[PDB]
Amino acid sequence: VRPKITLACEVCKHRNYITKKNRRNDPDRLELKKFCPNCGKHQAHRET
Amino acid sequence: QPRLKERYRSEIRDALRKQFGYGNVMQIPTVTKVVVNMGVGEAARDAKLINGAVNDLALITGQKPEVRRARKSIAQFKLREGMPVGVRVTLRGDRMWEFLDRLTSIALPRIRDFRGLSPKQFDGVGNYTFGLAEQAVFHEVDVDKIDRVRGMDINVVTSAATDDEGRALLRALGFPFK
Amino acid sequence: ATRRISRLRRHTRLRKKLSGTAERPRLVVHRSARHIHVQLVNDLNGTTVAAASSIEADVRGVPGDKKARSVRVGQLIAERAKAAGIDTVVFDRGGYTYGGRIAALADAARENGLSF
Amino acid sequence: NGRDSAAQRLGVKRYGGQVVKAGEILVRQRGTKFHPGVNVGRGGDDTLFAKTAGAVEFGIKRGRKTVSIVG
Amino acid sequence: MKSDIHPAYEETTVVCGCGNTFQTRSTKPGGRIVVEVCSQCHPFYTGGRVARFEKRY
Amino acid sequence: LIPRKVKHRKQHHPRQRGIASGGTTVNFGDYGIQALEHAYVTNRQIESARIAINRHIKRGGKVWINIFPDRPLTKKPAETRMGSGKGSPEWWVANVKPGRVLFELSYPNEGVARAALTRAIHKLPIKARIITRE
RNA sequence: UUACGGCGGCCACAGCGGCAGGGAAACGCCCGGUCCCAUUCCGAACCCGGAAGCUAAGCCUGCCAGCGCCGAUGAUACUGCCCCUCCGGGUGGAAAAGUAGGACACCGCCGAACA
RNA sequence: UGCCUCCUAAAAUGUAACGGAGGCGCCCAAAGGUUCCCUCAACCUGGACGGCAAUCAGGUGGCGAGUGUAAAUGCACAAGGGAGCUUGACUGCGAGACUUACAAGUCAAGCAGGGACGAAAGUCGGGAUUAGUGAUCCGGCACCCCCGAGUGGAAGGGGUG
RNA sequence: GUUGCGUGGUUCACCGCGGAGGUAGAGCUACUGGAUGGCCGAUGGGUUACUGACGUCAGCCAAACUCCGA
Ligand SMILES: [Mg+2]
Ligand SMILES: [Mg+2]
Ligand SMILES: [Mg+2]
Ligand SMILES: [Mg+2]
Ligand SMILES: [Mg+2]
Ligand SMILES: [Mg+2]
Ligand SMILES: [Mg+2]
Ligand SMILES: [Mg+2]
Ligand SMILES: [Mg+2]
Ligand SMILES: [Mg+2]
Ligand SMILES: [Mg+2]
Ligand SMILES: [Mg+2]
Ligand SMILES: [Mg+2]
Ligand SMILES: [Mg+2]
Ligand SMILES: [Mg+2]
Ligand SMILES: [Mg+2]
Ligand SMILES: [Mg+2]
Ligand SMILES: [Mg+2]
Ligand SMILES: [Mg+2]
Ligand SMILES: [Mg+2]
Ligand SMILES: [Mg+2]
Ligand SMILES: [Mg+2]
Ligand SMILES: [Mg+2]
Ligand SMILES: [Mg+2]
Ligand SMILES: [Mg+2]
Ligand SMILES: [Mg+2]
Ligand SMILES: [Mg+2]
Ligand SMILES: [Mg+2]
Ligand SMILES: [Mg+2]
Ligand SMILES: [Mg+2]
Ligand SMILES: [Mg+2]
Ligand SMILES: [Zn+2]
Ligand SMILES: [Zn+2]
Repeated sequence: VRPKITLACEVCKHRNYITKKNRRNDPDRLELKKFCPNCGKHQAHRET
Repeated sequence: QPRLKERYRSEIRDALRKQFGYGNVMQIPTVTKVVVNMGVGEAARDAKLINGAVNDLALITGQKPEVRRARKSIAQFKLREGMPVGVRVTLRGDRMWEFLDRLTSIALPRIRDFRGLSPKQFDGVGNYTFGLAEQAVFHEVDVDKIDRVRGMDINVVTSAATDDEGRALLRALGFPFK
Repeated sequence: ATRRISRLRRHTRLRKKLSGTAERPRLVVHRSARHIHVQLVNDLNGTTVAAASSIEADVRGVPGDKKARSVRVGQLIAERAKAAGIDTVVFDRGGYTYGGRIAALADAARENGLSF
Repeated sequence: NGRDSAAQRLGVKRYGGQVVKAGEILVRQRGTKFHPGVNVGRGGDDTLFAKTAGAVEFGIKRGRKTVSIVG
Repeated sequence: MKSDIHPAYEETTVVCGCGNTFQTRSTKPGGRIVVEVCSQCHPFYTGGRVARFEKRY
Repeated sequence: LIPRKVKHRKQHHPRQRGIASGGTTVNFGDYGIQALEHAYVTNRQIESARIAINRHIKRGGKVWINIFPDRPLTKKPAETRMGSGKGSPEWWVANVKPGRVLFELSYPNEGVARAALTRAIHKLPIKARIITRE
């Protein structure tokens, strides 16, 4: 119901963050802006 | 310019001053606001009052009303928290003046079996309340495009501190009492 | 009455997180329908170090309206603060919303030298 | 019956007049039974640590019991 | 907020069969309103068994 | 004499020490019974004493009972080994300390009143005396 | 310095309430919504330009124990340590409640008229 | 049978029982962050349906409501209610502490990068706080290109998550 | 506990000073509950002698009550 999801940088595709969400409440892929250590700044992240 | 407001400022203020010996000019009673609300019962059933209440109150008054949602949950009324049960608007200033003038002129005499507003429905502080029970006779709304019938209530709030002063102010403004 | 109470409520709420020290005093404001007032408090001993208002020669030295008067008194209080030896302060809304006369006061002081 | 939870070792850790170092925990508590004063932070779980070296000082701030550090 | 929310409130004029006519600002109807009774003409604003047996017999 | 409700069915035994600080004088009637020793007076004992007073006076007068048995006492089943959970409530008891006035009585005849109070006292598990309203 | 407008200290001995007096500067009430800004609707509020009118209100001053608040001394409850077989006693602390009473605040900085 | 809350528990901490009561093995993409604004329940009076109790108006009301969820401690200065913008529900650290047999657990100012909100001061390393969890071994996956059994690769291993 | 090597009064006792408390007790119109007797009377009962709510006047009780408080 609340699985563990991973967020990858939209640019370098590196997996940087893991978290949870409600599958029914957000049936589509989560989108967030998070700091990417590899890119050196904040980039958009999407579920994998 | 609101003719009822002009008539008030011309003679009603002096009349109230004669009736009650106020020591200062701003101790004279004055109407503050007029509030009209629905309080519909179709909140738990069919939930369609935006067209049932707002669309008519806006044209009746002159401003779109505010939606009031349930403050609690009642099983007996099938009342849940969070859905609208009533729609309230308040009229102030020249809009209130025009609304009161139009009411007292053409709307109040024009309902079924108009025998006059009871002068005993005051709240004890100087503000009056009365309400109808159907789609009012306002010429702004016609039967040809209305849903199920619903009535409304008016709260008129005055600067008066006593029921007698409020009644005198309403009588001078033109409220037909017994 | 109720306006006074609500203004005091809002001022206390904002002051909960905002004190102002000797080195960084409090740019407090006090606006009326006819005038405004401003002073630096240094909320460590309750000792005002600089003050200004709209009742001075500026009450007739008016190039416009209440906003122009607020600009002028902002320049005046900035000069008073520089004379005192103050270059960093904390702006206190006084419970009024930021903008208008208050904004004119604030930015007048800002480009007149205060670093807040 | 028969169940229980661990004792959490709450309470005052440093008392009035004690000399403390920066960051020393002073009061472990649930909620703000005491309130942070000058040179005293709160912490994510109402922990009332010391932000500076000094001596502890308990006081009153119009109803709230406060803990402060004097340098 | 009065941009598109509130209904139109424009000057109007009330014409009554009695003759009592005044002009105010009303809602979406911009034209006239035709009425047959006003405050100046409506009622309430301008104001035996033994006898039946006697007239029967 | 049973309470309508209690918040805690199983409670620790009331502590039997000290002198009563409240209700040490007659307040309602003009005659009373004052306790001299600690005890756990039960509703059965209270009912016995009340019926004794009432059935001796047989008419007239008023009797007040300024104690209520609202403290429960539990008892385990008769045939059980030690320590398998606290027992279920069995008795309702009032905690009485020396100096506490138990009963209040008013009657036109002092002799009959005193006789009825003595009859009540002999039914209670305490040493009790009779005190007046001065 | 007098008595006013702010900012604070303190958070009822300071509060609530009642009774009187004030509008120089000021503080407000107040006039409109053209401009900034805003109403889960309303220029009611906030914000904007002002002084036609006014202390009626807020506010300030003085007087009220009315509700509320503070509160002894003494005594008692309780109690550390000894004596003592319990009873109780010695010695050192000491309430709560109640009573007498107190109390319609006090203190600092800035500004205006007056100084 | 593990974890959280109260009483027992004797006014620091800690303290047993097959002692007395309850909860947890989650939930929320907003119920998180930030900026700004507001005050509740109850009672009284008046008002078509509407009545004890729906929405409305006016008084009284300082916390007697409310808090995602047990209880405790807190919160009206709001931590309660409403709205706008957002993702800090970050990365590299961390002086110094609480607790503690050990293993664990807990708090933390502040520095830098890159950001959110705010005019600024500032606040922000999830949630008013305390439960919602499982050591080591052995494996899987993504990335770095650290070792690479003659050499160059590769297999396999290694580090980070 | 003992013992080797370090440290040396840091331990402990009494006196003074600065601190947090909620036990004993007490109180409860200061909350949450229990509870005696009156006054008033909410409802229910067949015009009400019957249940007698809420308050209020006195007297009370509590490990999971505390305006207090050793
Ligand atoms: Mg959603
Ligand atoms: Mg515990
Ligand atoms: Mg947390
Ligand atoms: Mg007692
Ligand atoms: Mg006997
Ligand atoms: Mg003047
Ligand atoms: Mg306006
Ligand atoms: Mg005034
Ligand atoms: Mg006056
Ligand atoms: Mg004494
Ligand atoms: Mg006392
Ligand atoms: Mg007083
Ligand atoms: Mg304990
Ligand atoms: Mg303890
Ligand atoms: Mg269970
Ligand atoms: Mg929140
Ligand atoms: Mg938000
Ligand atoms: Mg909130
Ligand atoms: Mg996370
Ligand atoms: Mg560290
Ligand atoms: Mg940065
Ligand atoms: Mg930080
Ligand atoms: Mg939680
Ligand atoms: Mg193994
Ligand atoms: Mg090779
Ligand atoms: Mg490989
Ligand atoms: Mg002590
Ligand atoms: Mg306790
Ligand atoms: Mg006790
Ligand atoms: Mg009680
Ligand atoms: Mg107790
Ligand atoms: Zn990247
Ligand atoms: Zn007509």
